[PDB]
Amino acid sequence: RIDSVSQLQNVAETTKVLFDVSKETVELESEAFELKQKVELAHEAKAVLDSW
Amino acid sequence: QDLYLRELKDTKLAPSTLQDAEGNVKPWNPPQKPNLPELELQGPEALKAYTEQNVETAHVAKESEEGESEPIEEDWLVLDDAEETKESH
Repeated sequence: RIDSVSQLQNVAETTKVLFDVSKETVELESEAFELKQKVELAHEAKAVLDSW
Repeated sequence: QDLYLRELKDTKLAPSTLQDAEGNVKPWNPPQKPNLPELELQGPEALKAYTEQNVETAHVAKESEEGESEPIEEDWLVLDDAEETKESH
């Protein structure tokens, strides 16, 4: 039981970093979403001038 | 060379009434003006989609949100279910 508890020694100090940096790496990409809007716009513009 | 010169002058001149001076086209019975600069001036946008593809639709991104800003009735159920999963862990 000592060994089973001592497996949980430095979990909290590291998982408080895990939680934060994990949700940041999830959720810091709406910039890329709004970049995708401009990318598909320029994609359509290149396509239609290719048609012209 | 009157061979060369008269062939090349007819070669220039008989389409010169088609391109230089806009006198339509004497030998062609259908006209040449309401085909490419009028009807198929919308040609590539009769070959593509008009008013969405060629107007290109500068469209606002449909804004998705976070989890409805409610961190009580769901986080405490997450903590109780996490007690349950740790009883399974």
